[PDB]
Amino acid sequence: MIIPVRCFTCGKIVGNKWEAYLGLLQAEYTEGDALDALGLKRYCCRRMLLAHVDLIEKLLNYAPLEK
Amino acid sequence: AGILFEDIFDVKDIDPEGKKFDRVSRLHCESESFKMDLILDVNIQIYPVDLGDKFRLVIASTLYEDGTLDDGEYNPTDDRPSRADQFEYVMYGKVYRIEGDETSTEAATRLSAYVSYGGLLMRLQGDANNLHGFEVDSRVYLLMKKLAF
Amino acid sequence: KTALEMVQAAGTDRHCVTFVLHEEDHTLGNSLRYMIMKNPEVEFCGYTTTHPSESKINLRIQTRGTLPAVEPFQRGLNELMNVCQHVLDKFEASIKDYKDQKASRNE
Amino acid sequence: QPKQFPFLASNYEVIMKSQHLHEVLSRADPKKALHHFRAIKKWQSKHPNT
Amino acid sequence: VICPDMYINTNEIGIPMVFATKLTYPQPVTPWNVQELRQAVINGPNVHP
Amino acid sequence: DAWDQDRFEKNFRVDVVHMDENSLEFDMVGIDAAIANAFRRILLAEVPTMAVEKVLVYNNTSIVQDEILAHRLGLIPIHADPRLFEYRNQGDEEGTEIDTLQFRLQVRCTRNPHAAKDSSDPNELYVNHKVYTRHMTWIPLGNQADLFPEGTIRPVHDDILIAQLRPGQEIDLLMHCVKGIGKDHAKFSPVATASYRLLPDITLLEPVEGEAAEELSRCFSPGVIEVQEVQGKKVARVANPRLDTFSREIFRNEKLKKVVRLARVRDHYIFSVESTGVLPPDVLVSEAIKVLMGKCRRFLDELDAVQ
Amino acid sequence: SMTTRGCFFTREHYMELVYRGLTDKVGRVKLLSPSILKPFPLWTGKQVVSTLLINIIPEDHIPLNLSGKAKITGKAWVKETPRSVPGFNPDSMCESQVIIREGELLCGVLDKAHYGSSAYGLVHCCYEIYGGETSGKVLTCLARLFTA
Amino acid sequence: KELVLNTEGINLPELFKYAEVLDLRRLYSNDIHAIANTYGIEAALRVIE
Amino acid sequence: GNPPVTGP
Amino acid sequence: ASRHGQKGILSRLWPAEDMPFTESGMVPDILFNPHGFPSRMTIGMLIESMAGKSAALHGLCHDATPFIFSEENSALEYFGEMLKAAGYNFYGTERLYSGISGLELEADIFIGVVYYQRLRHMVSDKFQVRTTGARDRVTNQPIGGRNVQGGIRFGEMERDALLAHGTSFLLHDRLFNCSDRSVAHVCVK
Amino acid sequence: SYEKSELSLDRLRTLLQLKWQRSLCEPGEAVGLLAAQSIGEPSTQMTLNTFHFAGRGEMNVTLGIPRLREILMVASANIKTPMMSVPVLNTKKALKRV
Amino acid sequence: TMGFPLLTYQDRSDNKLYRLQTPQSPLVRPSMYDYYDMDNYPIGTNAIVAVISYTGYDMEDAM
RNA sequence: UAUGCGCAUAACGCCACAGAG
Ligand SMILES: [Zn+2]
Repeated sequence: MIIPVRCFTCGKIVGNKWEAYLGLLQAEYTEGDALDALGLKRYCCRRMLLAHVDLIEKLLNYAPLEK
Repeated sequence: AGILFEDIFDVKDIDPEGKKFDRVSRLHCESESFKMDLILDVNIQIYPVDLGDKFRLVIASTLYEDGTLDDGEYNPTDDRPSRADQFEYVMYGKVYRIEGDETSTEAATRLSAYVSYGGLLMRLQGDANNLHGFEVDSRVYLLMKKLAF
Repeated sequence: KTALEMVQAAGTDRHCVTFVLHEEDHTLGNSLRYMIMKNPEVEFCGYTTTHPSESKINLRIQTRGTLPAVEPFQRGLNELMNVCQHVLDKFEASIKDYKDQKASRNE
Repeated sequence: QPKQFPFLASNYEVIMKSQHLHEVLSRADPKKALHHFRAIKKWQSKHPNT
Repeated sequence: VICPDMYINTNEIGIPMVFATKLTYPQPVTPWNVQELRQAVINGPNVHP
Repeated sequence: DAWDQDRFEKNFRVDVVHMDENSLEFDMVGIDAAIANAFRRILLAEVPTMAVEKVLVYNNTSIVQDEILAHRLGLIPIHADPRLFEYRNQGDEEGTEIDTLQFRLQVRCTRNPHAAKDSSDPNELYVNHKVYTRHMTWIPLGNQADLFPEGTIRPVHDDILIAQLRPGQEIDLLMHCVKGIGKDHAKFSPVATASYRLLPDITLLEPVEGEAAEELSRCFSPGVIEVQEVQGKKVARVANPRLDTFSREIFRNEKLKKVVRLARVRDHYIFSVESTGVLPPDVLVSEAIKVLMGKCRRFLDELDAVQ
Repeated sequence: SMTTRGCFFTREHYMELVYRGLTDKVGRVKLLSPSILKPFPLWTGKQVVSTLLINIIPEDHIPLNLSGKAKITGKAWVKETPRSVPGFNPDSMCESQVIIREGELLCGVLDKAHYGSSAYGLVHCCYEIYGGETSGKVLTCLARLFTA
Repeated sequence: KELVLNTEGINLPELFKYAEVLDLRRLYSNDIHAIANTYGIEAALRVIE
Repeated sequence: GNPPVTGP
Repeated sequence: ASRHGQKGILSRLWPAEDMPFTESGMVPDILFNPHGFPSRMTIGMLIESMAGKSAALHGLCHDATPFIFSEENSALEYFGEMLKAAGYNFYGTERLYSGISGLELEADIFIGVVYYQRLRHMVSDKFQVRTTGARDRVTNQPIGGRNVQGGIRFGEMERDALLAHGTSFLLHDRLFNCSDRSVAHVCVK
Repeated sequence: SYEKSELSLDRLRTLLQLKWQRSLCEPGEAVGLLAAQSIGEPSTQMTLNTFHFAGRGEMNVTLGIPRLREILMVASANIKTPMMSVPVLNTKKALKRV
Repeated sequence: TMGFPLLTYQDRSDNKLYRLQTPQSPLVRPSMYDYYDMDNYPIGTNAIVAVISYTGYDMEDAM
């Protein structure tokens, strides 16, 4: 839904790296290079951001007040 | 003395049945003085033995020449002199079978004696005039040392 | 409130006593087992955790002669504390050596 | 079973501590049964073919 | 549902606190178990034992 | 052989490899796996930190619902010094100046009135549509404002994305931070990970030359095998074997699996401590050694209280 | 794996496996003298299982004598081609034949034929000689030993 | 290495004609009713077992 | 993965 | 469950300090017992773990469509070359240590990234306990269901298997004292 | 064999005979439930009608739970596969007659 | 599987509805997973699974 | 009979689907 605060396996803070990851991928990096530029060295950290499906932007199209 | 057997052996073959347990080689040896032959499992990490090695094999009932006290309890703290100070590879195991051939003539010049050193097995076969001190459920010490010739 | 239970055997010898250390796990248990097995007057030592639902360890010490098995437990605790004090001194001295060599090599 | 009789011939002292009636007054009186088996073996020696 | 446990014996079962504070046994009161039952009465129906 | 303290103090040394903020690689030489694993386990689960425990919500009109948002907020590292606080007692719903911290998060998303210009990105259409960690405001209770300078009590990272809003939606809540060890809950753990590995020793049992040296250089991690042109021909040598990851790829090369020997140097550890940011990692290792000293002192005081 | 020929333990490893199999033994844990005395004191894995057995047979009882086979056949060990030695029957000294003498496991691996749900093995013979409580203790303590 | 007849179908007194070629002492059958009507009930019991 | 700065 | 038919009840929430850490500094978050493989032969779970580890390491997403790998170009050869290119082992194993002992485990432990699924069958919807309660208004036996807080059956095969024990007062317990012990009045004449 | 073990013939016989006496069924034992549950429980590990063709020269019978039901529950006069099985004699005249 | 069922939680009035909180896209999936756009409704999480006999609690299908 | 505080409220089957082992 929303980016997890910590990695599940080790407790590395990964929640502050989602917008940086999207800005690196829009700047035409490879996903492996974009995960290197964030310092995600263990693949436990690296699947937390690689495989994240961000359902909150789809879930906020139904935003109620529309005002 | 509490020496049950003493001889100089010579490794004639290594693992003939081809089973190759890790850290363990089976040595089929053959004597020099007697008609004895040996089959012996040794630890070859801590004490490696090659083909054609000549070693001196002693089997004792105790490690102390000043009376066979025969404790069986293991103190690492005992710095008193032992038989094991003159040897290189020392084990300790129980004799689990002895057998031979007899037809109303006891101990007819063949007497196997199977000793297990906590799982590392050993038979010592030959003329029964040298295999007297062995009996089943007895505790023995193997004490072998490579002779440098 | 009591963290330590000493459970002697059925014999009143006090040479084979199980120490129950409450609120404890493999950290102190394995480090103490290492430091008590260095004692020459210890016949047997091991620890185990009783159940995952509980938070305590059983620790057995068996001594050889006339010393009770409270003396190797206390000596193993003091020796582990002295180990950790020396590791603390070495670590802090090395970190201070790193911070002085680094702050002067860029200037 | 006859294969397990060597297990029973070994471990003999451990089993006898569990069976306290080798010497008891009421049991260990095998007279009737051993006489009956001796009678059966005597018949079978006199009659090899049934 | 059952789960495995090795650190109980073979003749044992692991009863949760969900069931242990709900399954009761009608123990009659004798003079040689009245301290145990008295502590059990003081603990009550939601504190084990 | 007894425990010789002098032999330990001769053979023990710590070598620091790299230390910056929130990472520390060092070595412990001549210490056993029992004590090294004790230090690793203390760093994982027994060095205490401050973390959010109770979340008092007043209004939460977002779609990140309430019990999810509470867990969300508990997983945020709070940059406090945990050594200045205490454990809150059992049953204190109201914590004092000694043992608690307060953070107020109160964010309302409204539509950007001007400068929208019929665009599409949310950064222009809305204001406060993403709730970050800079929105958490510290509420000093008691005399904590005089004890701590301004900007000291804060979260470690501002830009951890807490939630995400739309106009009309509001998050209004209040957080209480308590002290605990990571054995209790993983939110209290001060390290990203702390671990070790023994140092590998790669030796060459036979001189390796030519194209076999290039195969040997490629069957290992980049850096351990320096293949060099001494005569013009190439020979291989081990150079900094610390880089090897034990992929053990040399054991698939049939010819070259007889010329090397991969083992490990016994009692030579390489620690790596990665702090989340609550304390510096050298301070975490110092406190992790003092925790084990405190365990030993705990049971020595029990023995002296029995006697 | 542990009762295979060639599985050695130092003193610390021996005592930790022995105590972690015997989770709370009342009374003194009695130990075995090591299999190898020089160069280094090393215990085999069979001595770990044997110490475990001797410490759970009841105190007024004599430990059991047993001789059976294992589920792992003797040809499962063979790597090369066997050279036939004339005066040597190979299965006289083989890890198929299990031999237990006064509690000590002298030979053979301990797999499903012993302590599994298979007859005439170690725990069935403990059921027949000793009670069923002793078989429960053997199945409990071996489980903790092997998981340790 | 003996030789054995096997018939798909049952007539027990039909094979009594051929007592010089067949070992009728060891005659066997699946039908417990045929054995119960030819050899009695204590033979049909062993056939069931 | 690096040579240690602090010498032995 | 994994995506291969390997279902499983959580037995234990094991601490992170007691979990076997790899040489990369990484614990697992799920331990799988290797004895779920031989009788079930889900080899695709091994390939999924090697493939998911390669996908995480290189930053990729691998194709797991069936029938795209032949015997000439095997799946394990492909994902082993991927893991070799990432500097890991060809066979998917790593050098794990013991979190309880500190020592490096002698075996070489197969670890990867498997995509797990959480099934909706929870123990919170399955446990039940009945001490006393409502009874059926015809027979005065307990009622059925856990939402009505009712009793469980001690049916016919349980009756049979408890007759085979020889415990007759335990059937008398379960089937007379704990269902319906009524006291009727008869004329003895 | 060496190292005799202080055991005699008569005390070994007494050991085995007392063990045979103690291995009897105790009075009370529901042996009918045990026999019923010992026919019934292995029958769950018996499949249904595996259909072995086994060539033409051999025979096939009814397997599994249908044959077990024929024996026990039905006691039928007409089973699906009736059979007889008689050995022949080793006489040469018998082998030329069979 | 407790997955991510739908996007309209307040508009849906049905008796039980099982929601996974943070589901992840599988890193290793077939191409039909992307043809049918199954990342709109993902039903699982990637886990670092180690195949080891370590604890005594994972024999006979437990985990 | 259950809950709540002697008092107040609630006191079920039959089909059909779906599922667990
Ligand atoms: Zn991570």
